[PDB]
Amino acid sequence: DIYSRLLKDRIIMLGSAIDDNVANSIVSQLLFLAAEDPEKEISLYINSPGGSITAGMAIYDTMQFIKPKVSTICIGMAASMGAFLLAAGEKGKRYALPNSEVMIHQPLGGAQGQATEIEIAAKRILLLRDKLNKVLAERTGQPLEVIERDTDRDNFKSAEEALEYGLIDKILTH
Amino acid sequence: DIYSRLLKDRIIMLGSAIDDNVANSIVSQLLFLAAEDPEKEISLYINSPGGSITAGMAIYDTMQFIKPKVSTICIGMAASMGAFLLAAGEKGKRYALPNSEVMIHQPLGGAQGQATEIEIAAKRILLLRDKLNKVLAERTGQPLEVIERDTDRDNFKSAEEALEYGLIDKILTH
Amino acid sequence: DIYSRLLKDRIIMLGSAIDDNVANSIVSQLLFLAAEDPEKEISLYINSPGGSITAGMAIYDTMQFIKPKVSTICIGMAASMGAFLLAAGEKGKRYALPNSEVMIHQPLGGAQGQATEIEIAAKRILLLRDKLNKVLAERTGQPLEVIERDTDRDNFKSAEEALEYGLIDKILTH
Amino acid sequence: DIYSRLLKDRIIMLGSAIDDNVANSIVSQLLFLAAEDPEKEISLYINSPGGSITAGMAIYDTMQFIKPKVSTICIGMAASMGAFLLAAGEKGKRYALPNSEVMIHQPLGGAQGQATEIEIAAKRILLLRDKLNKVLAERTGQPLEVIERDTDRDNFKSAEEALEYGLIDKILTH
Amino acid sequence: DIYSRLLKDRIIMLGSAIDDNVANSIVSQLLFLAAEDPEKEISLYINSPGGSITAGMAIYDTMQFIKPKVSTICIGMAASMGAFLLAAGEKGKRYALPNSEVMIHQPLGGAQGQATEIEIAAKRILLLRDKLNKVLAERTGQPLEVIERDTDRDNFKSAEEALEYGLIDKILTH
Amino acid sequence: DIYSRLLKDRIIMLGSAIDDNVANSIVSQLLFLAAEDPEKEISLYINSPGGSITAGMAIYDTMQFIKPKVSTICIGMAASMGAFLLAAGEKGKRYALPNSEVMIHQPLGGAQGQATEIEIAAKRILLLRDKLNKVLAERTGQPLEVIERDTDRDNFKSAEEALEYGLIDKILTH
Amino acid sequence: DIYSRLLKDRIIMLGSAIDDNVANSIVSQLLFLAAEDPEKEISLYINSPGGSITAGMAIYDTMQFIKPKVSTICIGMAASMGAFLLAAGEKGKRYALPNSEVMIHQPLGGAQGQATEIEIAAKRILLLRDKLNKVLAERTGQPLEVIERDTDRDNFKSAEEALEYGLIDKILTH
Amino acid sequence: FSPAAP
Amino acid sequence: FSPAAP
Amino acid sequence: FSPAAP
Amino acid sequence: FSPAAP
Amino acid sequence: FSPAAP
Amino acid sequence: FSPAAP
Amino acid sequence: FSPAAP
Repeated sequence: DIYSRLLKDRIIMLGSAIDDNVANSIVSQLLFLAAEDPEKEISLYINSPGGSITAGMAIYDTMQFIKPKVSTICIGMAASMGAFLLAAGEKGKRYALPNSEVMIHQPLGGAQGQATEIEIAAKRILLLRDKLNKVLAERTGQPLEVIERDTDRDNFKSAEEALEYGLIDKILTH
Repeated sequence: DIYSRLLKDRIIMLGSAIDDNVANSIVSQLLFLAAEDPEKEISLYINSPGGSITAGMAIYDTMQFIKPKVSTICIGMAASMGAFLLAAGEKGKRYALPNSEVMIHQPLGGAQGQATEIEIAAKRILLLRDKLNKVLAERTGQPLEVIERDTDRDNFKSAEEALEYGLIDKILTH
Repeated sequence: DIYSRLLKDRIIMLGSAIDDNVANSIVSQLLFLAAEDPEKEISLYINSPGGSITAGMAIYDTMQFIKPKVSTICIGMAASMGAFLLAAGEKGKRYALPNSEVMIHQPLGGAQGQATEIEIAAKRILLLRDKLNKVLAERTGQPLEVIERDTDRDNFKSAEEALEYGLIDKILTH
Repeated sequence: DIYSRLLKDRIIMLGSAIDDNVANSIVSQLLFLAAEDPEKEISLYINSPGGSITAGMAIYDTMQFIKPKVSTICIGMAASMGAFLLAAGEKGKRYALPNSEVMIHQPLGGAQGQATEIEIAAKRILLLRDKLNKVLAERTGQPLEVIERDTDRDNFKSAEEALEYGLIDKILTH
Repeated sequence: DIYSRLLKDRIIMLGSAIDDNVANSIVSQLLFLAAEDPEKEISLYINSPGGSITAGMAIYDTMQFIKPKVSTICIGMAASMGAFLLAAGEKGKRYALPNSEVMIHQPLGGAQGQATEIEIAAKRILLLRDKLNKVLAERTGQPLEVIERDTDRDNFKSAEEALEYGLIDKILTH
Repeated sequence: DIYSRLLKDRIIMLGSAIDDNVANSIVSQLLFLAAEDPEKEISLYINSPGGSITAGMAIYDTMQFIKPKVSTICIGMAASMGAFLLAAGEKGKRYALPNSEVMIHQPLGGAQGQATEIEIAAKRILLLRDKLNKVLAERTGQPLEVIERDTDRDNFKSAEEALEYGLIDKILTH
Repeated sequence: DIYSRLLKDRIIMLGSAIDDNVANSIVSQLLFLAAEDPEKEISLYINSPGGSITAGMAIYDTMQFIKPKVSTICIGMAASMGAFLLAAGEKGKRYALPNSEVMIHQPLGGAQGQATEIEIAAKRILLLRDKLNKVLAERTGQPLEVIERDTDRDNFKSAEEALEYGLIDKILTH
Repeated sequence: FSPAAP
Repeated sequence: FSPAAP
Repeated sequence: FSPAAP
Repeated sequence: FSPAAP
Repeated sequence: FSPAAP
Repeated sequence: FSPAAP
Repeated sequence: FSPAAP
């Protein structure tokens, strides 16, 4: 397989929408690689439109838990939770290709039923948005009020813009 | 396979909704690992939205039957029966990653037919609820009527709240 | 597979609805194990909502034919024909996990067409009901009249009640 | 596979509806075993709802053509062409498990179009019916007109009734 | 594989409707076996309801091209192009099982569009029927006008009628 | 499998409608065989209803680019782009089975939207037809006017007619 | 596999619609070959209708990053982003078969929701169109004003026209 | 299923 | 199916 | 699930 | 399909 | 996930 | 497709 | 994608 060879070089490929299965797979690879060599850095390549928040957080928490430093590379597009993980890479090791895109916005969801039930779902998604924004603020260095207004609607950034915002540290060239 | 690699380390992955197939698989892994060595601990990683109550109970009962102590870790989300199994891990060995979520609620089901038939279905789901709630009560330290009141509607908890409630014992920082 | 490993230990897995495919698989395994060693007992683990009456009787008849005594273990749920197979286990060798569930009721079916056709379907399903109830009374030690009244509608029982009723011999614990 | 394991013991499994695929496969096994040892008897296990008449006849003609005597065993249910094949087993070597069921009826089909086309289809199915019934007559000892009368409607028989009728030679009791 | 073992014995199985994929497979097998040994006879077993005329002709032409004589055996049913192929076997080497069925008729097809488009399809299918009937006339020894009248509508024949008609040379029995 | 065998003998099977997938597969095979041995000719067997024009042209250009001469064989049916490829075989090495067919006609396409958009599409398909017609004229020896008039509608030809037209060079008899 | 055999020769196949999966696969192969030998050139064969802009840029950015010069070859069709990638091949190493087609136009997209959301989408796609046009002008030598004009609507070009335009450097004839 | 098939 | 196909 | 099934 | 393709 | 599961 | 890609 | 991820 073309990916088994990549894994052998400590490269994990997050190249699809994030769901539990994808998350569980990524988490497993992170633990495996960290077990193989807790000192050697790991690289998480990202070309994802994002996905589930809980699955994404599962990946985020594993990246922070393991001893190896996880660098991130934006390939093509890192949107929503994908952009969240890109920004979660070891500071100084967050990369993007010259023409890749990074997009951030707010959590999406739904709720149907009694007022009380809609209330519960609402309180949850608002809590998730606050949690994700607080982390984005911490990771980019931007104030929370800035992250808040900037994620109101789909916010598409170029590699340069992403860098100047604090989502990435460097742009790969040659 | 990565999961086969983790099974060698006595790590079982419950990363999907719980149905009979998933249950029978996990039950098998537990009996298998318990055969390989009834002394060494077993770790059940959980990122699940829950699922069938009977399938979940099959897993619970096996965990209780085998000699090895079963530690549990909430990765991403442990909801409903997934949250039940998280709370069923060995006392002191129930963990959760920093941004994991845990949700508990009541059983869900249905019934259509004669009054008599609806009654049979009603009595059964209410009994299952009492059965699950009594176990949660014992596991968390909360009395039965608190468990009942607190699961009336979807109850989402952060890792911190899950700890405070008694669903887990420790939060894994890094 | 994980089940191939269980087969080595003479453990047969009945963890799904019972149809001809499953029944034939179970029949083969039973013949295989009886062939491998007609002396050692065989374990049939059951977690099933039941299924086809004929498919069920095929398993039942095979269990009766082979020399090896067949123990049965209810994990999760043993309903309808699954409950029938559970109760058909070697007398004294019928088990159930603590939170297992067992359900018995009458056969289900359909009939569409001319009066003569409906009558044919009715006579058959009634004969099956009697045939199954007769065996259930023998296996549980319950008088036929009780089996008939108790299976009128879906009758769910806890491991405790199943033991009191005579459907199982012992409840596993530690 | 478990079935390949049964084949090594000269046991062929007919455990599904009969269509050209199943027929072609069984015909192949019969020819194979006949080549392996034209002296050794062959056992055809039957648990099927029947199916295609032409597919069924392909199996029938192959059983008759080969040197090995083919024993037939009714497991669960042998209906329609499945019963026809059960009754086609070597005389004296046709068996049934204690609670097996055997059902015989008439051919089923359809015709659409011009009176001429409907006539052609009608003539064919009635001819197929006589062809099958004459064989059943020969195999059971019942005259053609009795087979005809008795298969007018779905005719379900227990193991005992099937023996009395001449469809099987012995019941595998105990 | 069972069929791979049959091909070893130079037996090719046409056990389904004839489409381009089936034709291309049989054509290849015929060329392969002809390569293995241009002297060794080849057997084509037929249980098919027919299908595409061009796909059937591709098999026919391959049979005529190769040196090895190709005998044909009708198992179950050889209808339409399946019957055409059966009758195309080496003279004297065309067989049928006792209860096999053979059916001949005219080509089936469609034509949609403008008058001129329908005329194109019509002229084509009429030419195919002429081409097919002329060959059948040669294979069976029946005058062309008999083949034309006899194929006007679905004409089903028993093994005995097919022998009498000249479609096969001998019926196998035991 | 059977085709792997064929490929080893430098035989490429074009046996399905032509789409980019099929086209890329055949291009690969031509390039492979050409690399394997640039002197040994290659055989392209054709039984296809045709397909995409650009995919057909990819195959065509590869046949011409490579050093090995490519023989073409029409089996069953070579229609549209399939006929185009058949005719593109090395001169003197274009064959057909006695009963195969060859059909030529004009490009098929669609167009929806604004007048100028329909015009863009119209011009392209007309240019495509001219390009294919010019190659056919060159390949068959027929004047362009003849090809244009003859491809106005579905034009079905027998092997003999295709030979006398200049689409093939020889008929494979026996 | 056949494509694996070509990869060894440092040939990568882009023969389908460009999506994230295809892009990530192509990106992988590029990084792999670059590792194998950063000096030896790489060949990218293209037969694609195009697809995702972000998926295409990921491929494009990877082609620029690696040391091995990547040559491109249009076979059949290189439309939209496929054509973009063709033109991005190493100057002097961009090819096309005699009858291949190359099409360039403007980005395709969608916008739904509130006026403000449609504005977000519109702004993004217009920026993309300008980003792509700017590179197309650089690769072809054509002034930006001409690219903008020539891509307003589907612009299909022959190999000869692609050459004169500057999209490729040579046509592979013999 | 023996005695006697096998 | 022999004697005689094979 | 032993003691005693196996 | 030889003589002569192969 | 060790220290301490494993 | 050599000469010259490979 | 090295220098420097790997």
